[PDB]
This record gives sequence, C-alpha cells and structure tokens, in this order.
Amino acid sequence: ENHHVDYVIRFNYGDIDTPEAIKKFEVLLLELSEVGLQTEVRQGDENSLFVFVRAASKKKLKRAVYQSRVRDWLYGVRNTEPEPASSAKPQSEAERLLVIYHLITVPKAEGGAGITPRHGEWKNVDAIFPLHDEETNRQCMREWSKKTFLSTEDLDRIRNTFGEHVGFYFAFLQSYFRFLMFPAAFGFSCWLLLGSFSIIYTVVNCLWCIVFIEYWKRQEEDLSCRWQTKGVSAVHEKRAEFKPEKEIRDESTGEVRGVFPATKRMYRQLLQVPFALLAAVALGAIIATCFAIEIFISEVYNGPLKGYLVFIPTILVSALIPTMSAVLLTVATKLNDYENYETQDAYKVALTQKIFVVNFITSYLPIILTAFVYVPFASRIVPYLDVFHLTVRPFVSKEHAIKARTEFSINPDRLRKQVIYFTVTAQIVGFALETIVPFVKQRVFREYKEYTDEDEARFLTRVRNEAELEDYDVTDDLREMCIQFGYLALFSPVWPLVPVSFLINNWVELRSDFFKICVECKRPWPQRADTIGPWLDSLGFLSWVGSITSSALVYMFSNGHEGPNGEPTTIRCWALLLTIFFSEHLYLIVRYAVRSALAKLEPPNTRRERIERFMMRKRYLDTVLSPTERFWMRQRGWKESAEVGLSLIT
Amino acid sequence: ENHHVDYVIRFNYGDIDTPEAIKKFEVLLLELSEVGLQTEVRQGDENSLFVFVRAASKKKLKRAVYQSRVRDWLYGVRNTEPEPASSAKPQSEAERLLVIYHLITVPKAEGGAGITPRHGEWKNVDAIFPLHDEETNRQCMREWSKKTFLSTEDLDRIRNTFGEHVGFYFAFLQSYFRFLMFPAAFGFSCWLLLGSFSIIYTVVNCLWCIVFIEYWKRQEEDLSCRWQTKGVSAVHEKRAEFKPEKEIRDESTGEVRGVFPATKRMYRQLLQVPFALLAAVALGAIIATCFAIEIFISEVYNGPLKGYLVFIPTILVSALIPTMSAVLLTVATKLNDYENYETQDAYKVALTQKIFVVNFITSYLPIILTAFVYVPFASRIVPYLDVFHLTVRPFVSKEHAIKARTEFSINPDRLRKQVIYFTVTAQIVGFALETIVPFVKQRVFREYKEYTDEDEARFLTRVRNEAELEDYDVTDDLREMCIQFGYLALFSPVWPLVPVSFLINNWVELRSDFFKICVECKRPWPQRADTIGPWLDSLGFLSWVGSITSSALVYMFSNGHEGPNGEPTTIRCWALLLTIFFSEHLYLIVRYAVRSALAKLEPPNTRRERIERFMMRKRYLDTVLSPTERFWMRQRGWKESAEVGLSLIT
Ligand SMILES: [Ca+2]
Ligand SMILES: [Ca+2]
Ligand SMILES: [Ca+2]
Ligand SMILES: [Ca+2]
Repeated sequence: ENHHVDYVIRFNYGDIDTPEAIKKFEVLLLELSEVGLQTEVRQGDENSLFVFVRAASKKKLKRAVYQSRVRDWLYGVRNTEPEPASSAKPQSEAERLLVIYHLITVPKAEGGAGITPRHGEWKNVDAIFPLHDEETNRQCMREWSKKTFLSTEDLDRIRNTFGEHVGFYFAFLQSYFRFLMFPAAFGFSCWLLLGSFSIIYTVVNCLWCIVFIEYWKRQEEDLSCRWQTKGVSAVHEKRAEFKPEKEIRDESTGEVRGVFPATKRMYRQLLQVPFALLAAVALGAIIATCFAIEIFISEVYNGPLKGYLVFIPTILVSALIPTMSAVLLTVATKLNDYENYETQDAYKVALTQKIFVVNFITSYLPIILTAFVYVPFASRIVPYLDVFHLTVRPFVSKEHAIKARTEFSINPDRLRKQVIYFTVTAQIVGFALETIVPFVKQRVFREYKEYTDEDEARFLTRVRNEAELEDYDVTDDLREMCIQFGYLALFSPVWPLVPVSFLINNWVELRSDFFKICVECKRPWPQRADTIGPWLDSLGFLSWVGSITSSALVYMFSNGHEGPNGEPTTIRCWALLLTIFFSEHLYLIVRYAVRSALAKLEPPNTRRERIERFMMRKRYLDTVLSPTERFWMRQRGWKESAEVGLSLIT
Repeated sequence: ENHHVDYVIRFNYGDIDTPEAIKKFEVLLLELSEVGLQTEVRQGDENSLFVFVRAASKKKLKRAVYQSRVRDWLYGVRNTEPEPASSAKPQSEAERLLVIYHLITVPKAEGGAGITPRHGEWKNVDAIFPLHDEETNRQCMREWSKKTFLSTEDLDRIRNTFGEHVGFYFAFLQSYFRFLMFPAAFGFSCWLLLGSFSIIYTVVNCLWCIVFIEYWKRQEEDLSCRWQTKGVSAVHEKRAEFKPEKEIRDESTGEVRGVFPATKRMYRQLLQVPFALLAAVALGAIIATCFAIEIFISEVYNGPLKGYLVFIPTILVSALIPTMSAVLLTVATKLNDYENYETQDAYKVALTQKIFVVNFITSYLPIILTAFVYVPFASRIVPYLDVFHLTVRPFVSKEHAIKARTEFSINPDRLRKQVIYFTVTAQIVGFALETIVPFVKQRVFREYKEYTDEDEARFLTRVRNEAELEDYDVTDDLREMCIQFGYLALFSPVWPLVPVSFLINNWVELRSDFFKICVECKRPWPQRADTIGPWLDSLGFLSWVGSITSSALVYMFSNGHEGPNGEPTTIRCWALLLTIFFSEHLYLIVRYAVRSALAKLEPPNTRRERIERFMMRKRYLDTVLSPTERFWMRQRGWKESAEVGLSLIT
C-alpha cells in the first residue's frame, strides 16, 4: 500500500539554478546509494523532486539493524546482548524506520549519508519523512474511540508505529487522564457540598499533584526500561550546526569528537536570565496594560457602545501576545544557537526551557492579575485608570468619554469567570483551532490546487498530499498538557470543577491528538525518548507554585468569592505570609515523604533490567574469563586448637 | 610485627558453663577451618579466649580475593573485568582484611562462616577485630601533623588501611576544612569592617554553603569511582537479625533470599513521626525549662549566692539531656528493630536518621530559644517566671527568695555569648572529652589492671590491650562535623568569626581523629562506602534551614546586637515573613542553578568509569558475539535516477 517506501526525501530545486541543482542531486543519490539504500525519483511538486528511499537489500537492512542494536548495547541503552546479524529483523516498523533515518542522516564518518535537511551542504533537501500506514491508523482510531482507557498493548502499538517520543506523550496523557478521575470526583463533591476556596479541596488537590508527579517519574523509569530506551541520551543524535573549538580523537572509539568547553557554554547560558526578564517585562506589560484597559472599559466607563468597546482589549491581547511571543521566540532561538549544544535533544530541551517562561507568563499572568491585584487592590487603582479614557476616545466624543463614570465596585464574578474561561472555553476553542481549522485549511488548500505513471498516479498523488501536511512536534502537545496541569495546580480552589473539565477534555485529547498526528501531519520519524523531558520539571515547579497560590487564595477568599472586595484592609499580611510559609513547607515535606516512599518500590521492568545487567555480566564471566611462624606452629589443625581451648576453659 | 594475624576473635566463656562453652568453641573453630582460615588460640582475658585468624593458604587467599572481585564486578560495583585468580593479590591491606572479614562473617550459604558476634548462635563471640599497624600509624601521624593539607596519596593511605568509610570521612573533613578558608577569611573581614548581622556576610555564607554541599556531592561521586565503591550498596552485607516473611529462590542466583514486603516496612516506618514528636516534646521541654530557670536565676533573681545558683541550670541540662537522649536512643533502636532492614547499612542509616532529630534539637534549640524567644519576647515572659523562685527556694530563705527582683532588661550579650560558647568553648571542651579523657581513662584502667609463651608475651599483652580499646564509629565524627556545619549555616551572622574557629578546629580535628582511631580505638575492619551517607542530606537540610534563620536574624538585628530589646514591637511580622520568603527562595533558586551547573561538569574518574563500562562491553562483543515492485524497477542504480532527475529539473 505504501509501495515498500521507507522515506521520501523532498529535493527543492526552484530557488537554485539547473547545473547546481543537478550536481547536488547527483551527490544526494550517490550518498544514498553508497549507504546501502535504493532510490526512485518522481516529480514531487512543481519545484521539487521526490526521492523515494528503501533498504536496497534485506541483508543490508539486517546488518544495519544489528549495528544499531550493537551501538545501543555498547552504550548501555540495552543490557541483553544483541542477537546475531542473521536474526536481525526489525522488531517493529519504528525500528526499521529509525535505522533507515539514521542511515540517511548521521554523518559520513558515523557510517551514514550526511544528509542534513536545511543545512549547509543540504539546503535543497527540504524534508525527510516516512509514509503513514492509513489502514493501521484508521483501525486504531475506530478502536480506541470506543474505549475508556487505552491498553498497554495500544500504547505499545503507538510506540511501535511512531516511536518512543510520541509513545511517551500518549502514555503520559493516559496516566494523567487516569489520575484525573480522583480530582474530578473529589472536586465535583466539593463543588456540590462545600463550594469554592475549600481548605479540604486545596489540601487534597496539592496531595494529588504530588502523588501524580512522583508516580509519573516512577512510571517513566519503568516505561523506558520496558521500551529499551533507558539511558538513550548516550546515543543522542548530534546536530550538524554544532561548532566545535578543537577536534580530539578519543582512544576508545577511533574517531574525532569535536570538543567544546562546558564552562564556556555556561558563560553563554548566563544570558538566559536577561532573556527571561526581558520576556517577563514585555509580556507582562502587554498583559497588564490590556487588563487595565479591560477593567476601565468594562467597569469604570459608562458611556455608549459598551460591547464594541469591551471587545477592544481582548482583540489587542489576541493580536499582541502572539506577535510579542514570536519576537521572543526569535530571540530565544538566537540565544539557543549562541549556546552551542552538540546534540539535537539538548538544543530542543534548552529551547523548550527558554519558551516555558513565555508559556507561564501568557498562560497564568491574567488569572494572577485578577486574583492578587484586582481583588485586593483596584479600589485604590481605578482612580489611576482615568488616563485610559483615550482608548474609548476615537469612537465617542470627548464629553461622552468623560461623563461615563460610576462607583467602581469590583465584580465578584470576575475571577471565577476567568478561571472558567481558561479551563473550559479555552479548552473547547483550542480543540477547534488545533484539530478542526488545520484540517479544513488543508482540505481547502488541496481542492484549490487540485481544481485550479498511470498505475502509480494515486500513490504519487497521496504522497504529494502527505508532503503538504504539518510537521508534528510532540513538544506542543506536552506543553498544552503541562499548562493545563498548571491551571489545575494553581487555580483549582477558585472553581472545583476544573478537574472534571480536564478529565473530559483529556479523554477527548488522546483521540483528537492521535487523529491530528495520523491525518493532519506528516508521519514523524520514530524518534526515541526515555522521558517527556523538561516538562516533568515544569510540572514539579507548577505544583510547587500551586501550593503557594492555592493557599494564598484559600486565605484571601475565606469569607466567600468576594474576599477582600477591592480593599486590602481585610488581608492581614502576616497571616497571608504565614499561611503561605506553612502550606509550602507542608507541601515540600509531604513531597519528600512521597518521593522517598516511591523510591522504595522498584517497578518490574526496572528490576528486570538490573537483573539482566547482572545476568549479562555473568554470561561474559562464564564464556570468557573462565618468630612469627613459631606462633602459628603451635596448633596444627582445628582440633588441637579445640583441645587448647578446652584446657583454658576448664 | 603483627605476627601475620588478620583478625582476633574474642570468645567469652565467663557467662556460660564449661560444656556448652567447649561445644560452641569447637563449632567456631570448625567453621573457621572449613572456610579456609588458620587458627591459633591463646588466653585473651580471664573470661575470654583469643582466636587468632589467618588465611590458611596463599592460594586460598588469592581465590577468596578473586571471588570477592568477581562478585563486585558482577553486581556492577566495578567495570573492569576481574583479573584471573592466579594474579589475585590483595592490592592493599584493607582489601585482604575485608575479604577475610567477609569469610568470617557472611552466612554459610553465602560462602563463609556464619559467625555473627552477639547474635543467636554466637553470643559468646564478643568481637572480631584486626590489629593496628603501629609503625604505619605513627609515621602517618608524625607526617601530616606537620602539613597544612593531606595529599590525595595521604587520603588513599587512610583508605588502604582503614577502608573507604573512614576514608570518606577523612576526605570530607579535608574538603570541608579547605572550603572553610573562604568563609574564615570573609568572616574575619566582615567582623573587622562590618560587624555582625551583615547582609553581605549572610548572603556570602549561604552561597558558600550551597557551593560546598554541591561540590562535595560531585566529589563523592568522583571519589567513589576512584576507590571502586560506586554502587557498593548492591553488595551491602545483610544483617543476621533480619526476619523474612517468606523465602523465595530467585533464578539468577541459585539461592533463597528471604523477602519482606516494602509496604509493610513503610507502614511500620510511619511510627517515625510520633517518635520525632516525642523526642521534640521531651528534649524541648527539658531545654526550655532549664533556659527559663537560667534566665530567672541570672537576670530576675537578685538574692545572695548568685554564682552557686546560676550553675544550677547548666548542671541540670548536662545531667538531663544525656539521660533523655539515652532513653530516646533506646526507643529509636527498638523502632529500628521493628522496621526490618535486611541490610546492615540500611539499619545504620535509619538509626542515624532517627537520632538526627535528637541531635538537631539538643544542638540548636538553645541558640534558637535565645535568638527568637528571649530577644523578641522575655519582657513579656519574665512576669511568668516568678514561679521558678522555688529552684532557689532550698538554698535561701523564703523572704530572701522573694525580695531578689529588679527591672528585667534583657542582656544584649546573651546571644553572642551563647554562639561563642557553642562555636569555640564547646569545640575545645569536646576536643578534650573526645581525645584526652578517653586516652587517660584507658591508661588508668590499664595500669590499674596491670599493677594490682615467653617470646610472644609482648605481642599477646599488646593484643590484650588493643582488645580493651573503644569500638570506633565514624558516624560519630560525621555527626560532629555536620552539627558544626549546622552552627555555621544557622547562626554565623551573630558572630562572623565562627568559620575561623571552625577552620582551626577542623585542621586539629583531622589529626586528633586520626590519633583517636590509631591509639584509643580498635582498628575498624575495612568497611566500604561510596558516600558519607545520610549526613549529606543532613547538610543540605541544615543549609536550607540556615537560609531561613540567618535572614530572620539579619532582619531582627538590623539596628545592632540589641535588635528588639525584649519587646516584639519593633518587629513587623510581615516584613520578617517577607524577608524569610525571599531569602529562602533566592536560596533555592541559587542552589538549583549551582547544582545544574555542576551536573554539566563530569569529573575525571566518573567519565573514566563510564568509558570503562563501554570498553568492557566492547571487549565482550569482540571476544564472544563476534505493482509495488514495478515502482522500484524503473531506475536501476543511482545514475538512472540522476538522469531522471536531470530531465525533470530541465
Ligand atoms: Ca486540545
Ligand atoms: Ca494537543
Ligand atoms: Ca572534636
Ligand atoms: Ca571528631
């Protein structure tokens, strides 16, 4: 059905001249041939060729699979000895696709073709992608669209098709959804019986966050052992953009390495603090200014055309936060390039960590402003917001803009409504923008280009359609789930139905993300992983911060949703600070206890890998490696000493 | 000089009858013979026999050394393949002593004699100890009593004589002493230029604590790799008191294990929280009551005989804290037995962790009471201390006991004097009680018993003298150094010469502890370790708590040593809490940054062990282990595809 194709290499010739294009193309085909791959060339687009790649021989494929397994075993990623090359069948499509992707991409010295798409020698090579298995995808979709949980076999199927990175994301999402049943039930019970800002709800929520994060750390270790990816960072793919200072030739492996000093990288990484403060200043200024405009227009201004003016600040936010975030992403990418980052995974993790500052600010600063600035203050702030009258100055006359005032009186529904928005309406709108609109845009761009050799015209047209799809990044889905967890950890006391909303959304999220991968995206090459990465630390940080924000909220809103109704008078700053101190430190103590208790419970795959390391070393040992003297002359054997002892005893 | 003796086994017959003593002694000698050891029996004391133990054959010793190395390698403690048994010489005296100690003590099923001193089958066996190498000890003492730092070779000598546990203690002490030069110089500079309660001193002190602890974690990893003890917990010696529930026979090693459920142990370990609260209540009650008596007698009471009454509370503390601590140690030992603890190291670590609560309370609660109870309060507390007049009631008449009052006026030198005591006078008195008085007591008890065969009478008399010496526990010295670090981390802003005192004391402490080990204690058997153990976590906790206490002190005593002179009026509780919040979280952020920066700097022995694991697996691999088809039929080799691409581009 896929015509035995492993990868499609898109070669762009449109932006270059014919002689250089022909020379580069011949070089590409020669490298593919010399690395043991079979090529077929077809017209991809009007400006690109499709190089269809396949293992040229079953023997060569078995040899490459065996060498990949041997490299994994040598670097300790697996403990079982690699089976001989005659029995080296790819145990899944993900393994064959990974071996062939490495053959195409790893440098010539490392034993492959050095095709680095969108890099120096290969800027014409635009994309290297495998083909979707449409029947398997549709079977999986229809099968687990009718179940509650995905089986371990279902997760293994995802891993065997899309690799362990996508597999880890779906395993984490399934575990998060399963753990969300407890907070969903408990928060519905609290919303029914206690209402919001309940001490018992906040305590149980913090405890649940602790338990889920520690459980997932343990489960990640277990799953990376079960998928044979534990310690996979030892064989992380280098990135071709890495600029080494000197070239050193280690003696263990007869190769030059290209060293770069770690301390110099740390000096360059000092710039992350200024980047973070820049992003905080810019994004917080935009968000707080739009919040002040929103407050003025919606609650201070009392002139004509109030809806058409209250839609102003939401528009400005929706236009300016994406733009400022794109600028900050450009700055973060330039800083990530300045830091050198030998490996692609290190580069990706560092960029994700820089972007997490922007994510935190844009996701949580609105609710933080409403909760800890608008509610306690803003009876003392709205006198300073008369200056924002000019935002309504263009649409209404100067006198009507001035005579539009009333007692400010803070809205006690503002915070609950903002939390309900971010945890329900944002979820629905994000589902729409994430699955529906890209799908419709793809179908529209297809029928636009489709409206205005005979035996492979269908396969080739569907390959040309797959070539237009989006490039799936599992980091985006992990980011979304971690930001959602942050909402739960930080602001769930405001509205205890947040975990119910997240439970429903995450059940739908598994299926809709799988659909997006299978239908709206090119099939990702089966990248490996032994963890969700920096997102685990992000979740730990969010839960820590939530222990502070939730306790602050429970203190401030003890008297109800109004709490300090605009005035900071009722808030005793020492009692708020003491609440925060004891809550955060009870959090840290309970987290330490839970982590230490879970460290005493070794999971089965982890114990099996430890025992297997022992057994491998035992096999190795079994196959290879196969005056003063007058003091001791007094009592010959153990019996003479026994009689001397008897004589001394009696 | 030691007559080739490896171990001396002290067999006590005094508390049993002659037939049972003879039977037990014959069983002991038979086990020693059957495990390959040569025995010689002499009269140890009037109530004990000395069994002198030696490897019966150089071949048997080489075989036992080879088997020990093979076990270490199989469990991953070392990565280099064990050399053959014909080249299996003990590379140090510590290795031979460890192999022979294991031969004597590990159970019969594990391949040794099952002699467990002071246990069921062996309650008569009182002690198993090696003999000191007096010439080597005296050479080391005289050699590094004349140097500033001990060389890496000196530390290796300590490890090669006394094992890696003692070696880790001395390495930690040397590193701590070396790092103390920075705080000593900086604190002397601050005491000269700024005085006490300086913000810059407190900041620099917290930063130094962070850096030293993270550096020592890194150095512990490096040193355990250099001493081939990394991961030594995989071969931790089991403890004979362990009560298994079921007996399971794992298939990897053909042996029964004796499983006990970890969750049941965790249930039993829940009792540690009640023990900790009990110890806190009892010790804090004693300490606070004696502090109130001290305050009343010294500053409220103004009658006759004031010195003979002010010595009352110090006496009561010195008598009651040791007694209450012995009771709490009995309770902690019973709780440690209730928890089952398969291995001896786990038992020891758990008992040390239970005792650390008592250590923290008794070491720091006096200064904490003075700093955060006596200074802010105690103008509002001394009205409640008239009830303590009865403590002076026995020595003075009732009227003289009543008419002994004056304005309370808190002493502004109390806190500085208490800190100076705990950091200088306690150090000197502890040096005395630790080295001088045990030495003199030993010499006195010797000449008492020495006052009121001909060729080995000197060796035998010195073995009988060594048999009386104390049993060295390196945990005591680690406890002392960690409590000292706690004083530095918690209360150094009060008096910035604390690190100078600790620098001098720790230089003397290296030499005096080595002297105590070599002269006042039996030679410890060469127990292994890859860390100082729970004391690293204790240091981290103490530095964390110090970030809170030091910032609180700097806030409270901004106006000088008087600070809040008895009244809590000048202390703004929100400003104190905000100071604590920002100080502790700046601490945690800086600690995270320093830990992450140090994780990027792999030390040489660590990198060497990783590369050696790779090389060992490479040696193992080198010795053993040696319709759709019409799509691909269009272009045969890389050249036909090249011409198809050329025509398509044209
Ligand atoms: Ca979504
Ligand atoms: Ca998603
Ligand atoms: Ca000492
Ligand atoms: Ca000592």
